[PDB]
Amino acid sequence: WVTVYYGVPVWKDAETTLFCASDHNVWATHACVPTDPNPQEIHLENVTEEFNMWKNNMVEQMHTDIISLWDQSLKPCVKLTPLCVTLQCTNVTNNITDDMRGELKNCSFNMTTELRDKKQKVYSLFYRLDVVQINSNKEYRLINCNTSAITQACPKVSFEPIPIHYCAPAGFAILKCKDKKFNGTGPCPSVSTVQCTHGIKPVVSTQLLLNGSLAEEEVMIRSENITNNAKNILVQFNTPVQINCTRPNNNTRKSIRIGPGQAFYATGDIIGDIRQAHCNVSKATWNETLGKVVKQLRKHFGNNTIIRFANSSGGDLEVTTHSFNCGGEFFYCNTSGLFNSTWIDSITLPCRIKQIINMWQRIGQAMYAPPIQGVIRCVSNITGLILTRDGSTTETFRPGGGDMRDNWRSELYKYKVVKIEPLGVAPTRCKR
Amino acid sequence: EVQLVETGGGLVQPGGSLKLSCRASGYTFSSFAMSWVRQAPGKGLEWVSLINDRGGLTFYVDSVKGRFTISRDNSKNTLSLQMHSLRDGDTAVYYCATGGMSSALQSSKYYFDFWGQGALVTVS
Amino acid sequence: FLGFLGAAGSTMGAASMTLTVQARNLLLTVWGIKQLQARVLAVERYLRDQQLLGIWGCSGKLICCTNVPWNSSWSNRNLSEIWDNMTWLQWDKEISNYTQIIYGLLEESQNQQEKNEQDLL
Amino acid sequence: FLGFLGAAGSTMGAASMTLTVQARNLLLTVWGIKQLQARVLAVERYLRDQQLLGIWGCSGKLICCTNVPWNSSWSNRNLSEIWDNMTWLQWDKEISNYTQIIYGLLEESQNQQEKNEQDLL
Amino acid sequence: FLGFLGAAGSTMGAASMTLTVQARNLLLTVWGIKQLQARVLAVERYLRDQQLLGIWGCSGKLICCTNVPWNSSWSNRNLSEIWDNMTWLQWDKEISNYTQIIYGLLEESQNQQEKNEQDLL
Ligand SMILES: *[C@@H]1O[C@H](CO)[C@@H](O[C@@H]2O[C@H](CO)[C@@H](O[C@@H]3O[C@H](CO)[C@@H](O)[C@H](O[C@H]4O[C@H](CO)[C@@H](O)[C@H](O)[C@@H]4O)[C@@H]3O)[C@H](O)[C@H]2NC(C)=O)[C@H](O)[C@H]1NC(C)=O
Ligand SMILES: *[C@@H]1O[C@H](CO)[C@@H](O[C@@H]2O[C@H](CO)[C@@H](O)[C@H](O)[C@H]2NC(C)=O)[C@H](O)[C@H]1NC(C)=O
Ligand SMILES: *[C@@H]1O[C@H](CO)[C@@H](O[C@@H]2O[C@H](CO)[C@@H](O)[C@H](O)[C@H]2NC(C)=O)[C@H](O)[C@H]1NC(C)=O
Ligand SMILES: *[C@@H]1O[C@H](CO)[C@@H](O[C@@H]2O[C@H](CO)[C@@H](O)[C@H](O)[C@H]2NC(C)=O)[C@H](O)[C@H]1NC(C)=O
Ligand SMILES: *[C@@H]1O[C@H](CO)[C@@H](O[C@@H]2O[C@H](CO)[C@@H](O)[C@H](O)[C@H]2NC(C)=O)[C@H](O)[C@H]1NC(C)=O
Ligand SMILES: *[C@@H]1O[C@H](CO)[C@@H](O)[C@H](O)[C@H]1NC(C)=O
Ligand SMILES: *[C@@H]1O[C@H](CO)[C@@H](O)[C@H](O)[C@H]1NC(C)=O
Ligand SMILES: *[C@@H]1O[C@H](CO)[C@@H](O)[C@H](O)[C@H]1NC(C)=O
Ligand SMILES: *[C@@H]1O[C@H](CO)[C@@H](O)[C@H](O)[C@H]1NC(C)=O
Ligand SMILES: *[C@@H]1O[C@H](CO)[C@@H](O)[C@H](O)[C@H]1NC(C)=O
Ligand SMILES: *[C@@H]1O[C@H](CO)[C@@H](O)[C@H](O)[C@H]1NC(C)=O
Ligand SMILES: *[C@@H]1O[C@H](CO)[C@@H](O)[C@H](O)[C@H]1NC(C)=O
Ligand SMILES: *[C@@H]1O[C@H](CO)[C@@H](O)[C@H](O)[C@H]1NC(C)=O
Ligand SMILES: *[C@@H]1O[C@H](CO)[C@@H](O)[C@H](O)[C@H]1NC(C)=O
Ligand SMILES: *[C@@H]1O[C@H](CO)[C@@H](O)[C@H](O)[C@H]1NC(C)=O
Ligand SMILES: *[C@@H]1O[C@H](CO)[C@@H](O)[C@H](O)[C@H]1NC(C)=O
Ligand SMILES: *[C@@H]1O[C@H](CO)[C@@H](O)[C@H](O)[C@H]1NC(C)=O
Ligand SMILES: *[C@@H]1O[C@H](CO)[C@@H](O)[C@H](O)[C@H]1NC(C)=O
Ligand SMILES: *[C@@H]1O[C@H](CO)[C@@H](O)[C@H](O)[C@H]1NC(C)=O
Ligand SMILES: *[C@@H]1O[C@H](CO)[C@@H](O)[C@H](O)[C@H]1NC(C)=O
Ligand SMILES: *[C@@H]1O[C@H](CO)[C@@H](O)[C@H](O)[C@H]1NC(C)=O
Ligand SMILES: *[C@@H]1O[C@H](CO)[C@@H](O)[C@H](O)[C@H]1NC(C)=O
Ligand SMILES: *[C@@H]1O[C@H](CO)[C@@H](O)[C@H](O)[C@H]1NC(C)=O
Ligand SMILES: *[C@@H]1O[C@H](CO)[C@@H](O)[C@H](O)[C@H]1NC(C)=O
Ligand SMILES: *[C@@H]1O[C@H](CO)[C@@H](O)[C@H](O)[C@H]1NC(C)=O
Ligand SMILES: *[C@@H]1O[C@H](CO)[C@@H](O)[C@H](O)[C@H]1NC(C)=O
Ligand SMILES: *[C@@H]1O[C@H](CO)[C@@H](O)[C@H](O)[C@H]1NC(C)=O
Ligand SMILES: *[C@@H]1O[C@H](CO)[C@@H](O)[C@H](O)[C@H]1NC(C)=O
Ligand SMILES: *[C@@H]1O[C@H](CO)[C@@H](O)[C@H](O)[C@H]1NC(C)=O
Ligand SMILES: *[C@@H]1O[C@H](CO)[C@@H](O)[C@H](O)[C@H]1NC(C)=O
Ligand SMILES: *[C@@H]1O[C@H](CO)[C@@H](O)[C@H](O)[C@H]1NC(C)=O
Ligand SMILES: *[C@@H]1O[C@H](CO)[C@@H](O)[C@H](O)[C@H]1NC(C)=O
Repeated sequence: WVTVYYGVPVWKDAETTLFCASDHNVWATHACVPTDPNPQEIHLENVTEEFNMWKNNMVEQMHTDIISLWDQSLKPCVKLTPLCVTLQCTNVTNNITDDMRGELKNCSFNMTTELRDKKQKVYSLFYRLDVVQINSNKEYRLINCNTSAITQACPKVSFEPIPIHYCAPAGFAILKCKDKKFNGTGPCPSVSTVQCTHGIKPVVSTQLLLNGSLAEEEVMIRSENITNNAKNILVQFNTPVQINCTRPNNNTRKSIRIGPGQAFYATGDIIGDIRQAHCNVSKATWNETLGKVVKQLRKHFGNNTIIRFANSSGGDLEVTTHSFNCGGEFFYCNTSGLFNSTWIDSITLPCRIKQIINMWQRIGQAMYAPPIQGVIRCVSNITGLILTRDGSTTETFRPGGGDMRDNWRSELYKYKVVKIEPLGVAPTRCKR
Repeated sequence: EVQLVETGGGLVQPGGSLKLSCRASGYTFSSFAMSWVRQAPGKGLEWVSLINDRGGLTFYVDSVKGRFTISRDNSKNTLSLQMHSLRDGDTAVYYCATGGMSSALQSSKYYFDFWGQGALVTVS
Repeated sequence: FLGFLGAAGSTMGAASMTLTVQARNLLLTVWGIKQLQARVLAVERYLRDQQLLGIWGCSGKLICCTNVPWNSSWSNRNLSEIWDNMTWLQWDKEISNYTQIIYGLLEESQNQQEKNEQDLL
Repeated sequence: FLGFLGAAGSTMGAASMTLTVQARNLLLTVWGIKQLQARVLAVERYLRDQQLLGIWGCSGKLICCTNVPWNSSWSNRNLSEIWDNMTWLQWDKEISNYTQIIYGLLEESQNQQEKNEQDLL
Repeated sequence: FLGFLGAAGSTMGAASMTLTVQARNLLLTVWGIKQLQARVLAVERYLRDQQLLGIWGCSGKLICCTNVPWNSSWSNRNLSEIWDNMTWLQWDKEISNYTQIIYGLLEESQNQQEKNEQDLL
């Protein structure tokens, strides 16, 4: 009566190590497995599987992998310890517009040279957000000097978010939920087995999610607990909103030798006029998009509820603004022009630029972003929002963010990792 | 309602050969094992052969073991029995029947559930 | 037809014809260690199942018929329900609590016949 | 006599008496990773061949006689040429294009008898 | 009863009923390498013994009866002393010098019957 089968199509929830695969990067370079040009996907008929995007450890793994890869790409680069000196700074007033009056500072300092016996007097431009006035009214220091060592990113390694595919090790499988109108939790039909995830771009941003995937039919609202005001709401658009960002300043770069085989990349004089960095969002598109978002929020809050949008709360620049990295430079844009309405050309968002960046939410590891020559222009898709609900007839929504896991959870919500358990027994009617 | 319809020649010379067949309908053919049973002109029933639902296993009564072949084709819903050599003692009505074995992953039968009407074969 | 886990939603007797499909899918130094650990583990898991089939007398088989009777207390169902209605995922849940008992019995009966076979030689 | 690969230039039937000779030869952290990868790979390659023999019903054997007929289109030669004139290196080249067909057929015939053997019990 | 190595002080015939007990117990990057090397080695040692049982025709068994006669020069003792008085540790010392001879003979007799079995088919 007892019979033993091996190769039985049974699985259990599991947590394992996934490996990266992909078709001068910060992240995946040669330490990444080449992908399968014709990957498989198998539809599972009559299979219902429970998914929970808020308990998905693929998110934790991706967070750890991208931070570790980030650090490994800075480890061999030039230390800028010799740069933490007293700076003598004045204002840049040459062909400066009103929007940036006081934003750039012209600083001179005594830097080391290839030879230990000699110093050189050099100057460079810094943004006001990179420096601290000390004491002598022209004396400044870089912002990180009392907190951390700073290194210069190697200007050969780009920050372009080249996609990574996560693949399961043998004995494991990745299940994908294809059920449209899947809100991140509970069971879903239409489950398929895949070898690897689709390519997910490690785009780093706050408030607005850029260059991600789109919802299949309608705008979707996902949250761990929609009635808990301490939780974030991830909003996935079913259409992109195009955003055009720029730094309209023709910059030049100069190399300062600071030691035997090391150089600092400094910003030289700006060619032409000096103007403020900004992003343009089409107003009509934004308005239609916001339309769809409210229609869906009402499904959870009432169709007779007043829904208001408001700008972010105060706090650190890295959280209160829309942070992104494009063209190799780090932008901090003011989104109060996008979130200012009751219910529901172009909208111009002014932006600030920084050179000294404290990544993720760490303290102790700062990096200096070498300046980029020429003029930067970026075109990207807003594919979703991170909102926080401020809270009896109205609700207020504000932009949120800063926890990078929310930016990956939004792409990995469809995937689950399971472990295959090939043995099983059953009654039959035979006897050895 | 199911049907089993035997067809095939009914008159042969000894030393020759004969093929009988049985068309089935009204049930999933592939779910059942099948067999042939003889009715002697003036006596009782005798089991002759048995075939598995998948057609891979065949069994015979010793008296026809080196002479008869039982075959099954699940795409046409048919059985066939190929007789060779033929003896006077093989004159009988040959019945097509559903049952006889089992598939070891389901309840056993070891009995015959359905019968056709039978082909009459005379060996001269 | 469908490949790996394609039969997952099929009944137990519709499945179990695909056993080779699943059996074949079981097969900067920090990234090196992570990948090796994943590969070493796949090997270790594979070998534990093979050792277990070996001690039960099922080495080299995907379908092994044993000499242990089924206890109706493990699952009081007939063959028609088990093989024609249920899927393997459902079955695994139904008898989860009896797996270790069954495994112990399978080992014991193999030890007994392994010895009887020596006495007969 | 000669050891590993000593029979490589011998004919197929002169060779194939040395199967255990070849079967037994299949078994600063950066240098650590390189060596472990080589060792892990040797294990994985060994196990894939063993799994394959297993699903074909040839587990535990070096010479396994199967139930799949030879198609003359794969190689229209008689036994005298294959076993007395040819070497295994030459043979492997001659039928390279049919290897996957043959492997698929071997798996299928094992699945069929594995099931027939259950029905007979 | 006692678990792993519990029978170590028992006689050979009292032991050898516990074979599955022992068989189942055979299964910062610097610490990573040390642990992986230990795990890889456990796998390699396991597989070498399994390969060896395979070439002797004992695959899948814990107790394998062979076709090689015992040479009294290896140990001139009767069954009563070997199975009822001696332990396996004592026995291993007594015949240590003949282990490689015995292993060679076991391989040879398997090669011969493996071939005879082909001629009979
Ligand atoms: C959202 O996706 C879009 C596209 O999918 C992406 O926009 C792309 O950004 C990259 C980087 O800014 C653009 O490529 C650059 O284009 C400029 C044009 O003058 C070139 O000069 C750049 O080349 C220099 O830098 C390279 C770095 O390795 C050097 O190798 C090279 O020699 C040059 O020095 C570079 O080509 C790209 O064109 C756009 N794509 C489009 C369609 O505009 C956008 O950034 C994504 N959004 C976010 C926030 O990531
Ligand atoms: C490093 O220096 C900065 C700048 O002086 C310190 O940050 C200031 O801390 C005071 C404390 O009352 C605040 O009021 C200022 O607004 C802070 N300035 C900024 C720009 O945030 C910082 O705390 C110092 N770090 C350490 C470790 O002492
Ligand atoms: C930043 O200050 C430097 C001086 O510290 C300016 O450079 C000088 O510009 C005058 C203009 O004729 C030249 O004659 C000097 O020789 C320049 N000095 C050096 C060291 O080159 C610089 O132009 C200022 N930059 C900005 C943007 O205001
Ligand atoms: C983001 O942009 C808005 C819009 O330009 C800034 O809003 C101004 O804030 C000051 C602060 O009291 C108000 O007095 C102005 O009237 C505001 N303007 C408008 C049009 O509302 C806002 O301050 C910017 N945020 C930050 C952090 O700089
Ligand atoms: C913004 O989103 C649109 C819509 O998804 C992207 O354009 C699509 O790109 C895919 C790539 O295979 C094409 O198959 C679609 O037909 C494109 N849609 C249209 C309407 O042309 C667009 O590339 C995205 N922009 C960025 C910067 O990623
Ligand atoms: C402002 O730009 C014009 C453009 O030619 C240039 O000639 C002028 O010198 C610039 N002014 C300063 C102070 O650099
Ligand atoms: C630079 O501009 C700011 C604008 O408020 C002013 O307060 C500051 O004193 C100026 N610095 C110099 C050196 O003139
Ligand atoms: C550089 O060192 C000299 C030494 O006398 C000092 O006078 C000068 O101010 C220093 N330069 C700066 C920009 O501090
Ligand atoms: C998501 O769908 C499940 C399906 O039952 C539902 O229970 C859950 O409450 C939904 N999520 C929200 C935020 O309503
Ligand atoms: C959602 O948040 C509310 C806020 O108090 C809490 O009471 C409720 O239990 C939460 N939901 C779940 C499923 O815990
Ligand atoms: C944004 O719109 C203004 C409106 O005149 C335009 O001048 C500016 O160039 C636009 N910016 C971008 C990045 O297209
Ligand atoms: C962005 O640039 C494209 C052309 O590259 C233009 O068609 C589009 O309207 C721009 N978007 C905005 C918001 O200005
Ligand atoms: C957004 O769309 C609504 C639709 O009625 C319209 O009334 C509103 O003025 C629009 N807002 C903008 C900024 O165009
Ligand atoms: C909200 O929409 C639902 C959809 O069926 C409807 O039944 C309900 O009455 C609506 N509420 C209001 C206030 O219109
Ligand atoms: C939000 O808008 C108000 C308008 O008064 C402004 O004071 C506040 O600073 C804005 N907050 C941010 C983070 O931009
Ligand atoms: C927000 O809406 C009010 C409505 O009167 C408008 O006056 C204000 O300028 C808007 N704020 C921004 C930042 O556009
Ligand atoms: C920056 O100025 C240089 C000066 O000749 C010019 O050639 C270059 O094209 C300018 N860059 C841009 C983006 O206009
Ligand atoms: C899924 O269930 C339907 C129900 O009739 C069945 O016909 C179908 O074959 C099932 N899927 C598979 C893979 O068997
Ligand atoms: C069947 O299981 C019960 C306990 O679940 C046990 O008492 C009984 O003896 C078992 N049957 C046999 C034949 O051992
Ligand atoms: C046996 O199969 C029949 C089919 O209807 C089912 O009703 C009966 O309950 C089954 N036996 C057991 C033990 O459940
Ligand atoms: C089990 O399969 C049989 C096949 O005819 C069907 O009649 C029966 O209703 C099925 N039972 C269940 C619970 O699906
Ligand atoms: C298995 O154990 C759990 C523990 O609570 C129990 O609830 C469940 O019913 C048991 N399963 C069976 C089939 O008795
Ligand atoms: C090599 O070829 C010669 C040709 O006669 C043959 O006799 C010899 O035995 C071959 N070598 C081996 C290892 O058989
Ligand atoms: C032999 O191979 C040919 C194609 O190479 C194929 O058509 C033929 O059917 C095969 N023979 C058998 C018995 O299948
Ligand atoms: C059979 O062996 C003979 C030996 O001379 C050879 O000539 C003949 O061609 C062989 N058969 C085939 C199919 O080649
Ligand atoms: C094959 O071996 C036979 C053995 O006598 C020999 O006569 C024949 O010529 C050989 N053929 C080739 C091609 O070497
Ligand atoms: C195997 O495929 C290659 C591809 O060109 C072909 O040339 C060769 O002749 C084929 N081998 C056989 C034995 O047909
Ligand atoms: C140890 O030796 C004594 C001697 O009589 C024996 O009885 C006992 O069983 C031995 N231990 C074991 C594990 O057999
Ligand atoms: C037994 O071993 C001796 C040498 O130890 C050897 O000479 C003798 O031939 C062996 N017996 C047999 C039957 O081979
Ligand atoms: C056989 O067993 C007896 C038991 O006393 C022992 O004395 C004798 O020496 C044994 N035979 C050999 C070869 O030692
Ligand atoms: C071996 O076991 C027998 C069992 O009766 C015992 O009499 C004999 O003395 C034992 N021999 C030794 C050496 O212990
Ligand atoms: C095994 O070899 C050693 C080497 O000195 C020898 O002393 C020992 O007696 C040998 N063992 C036997 C059983 O002869």
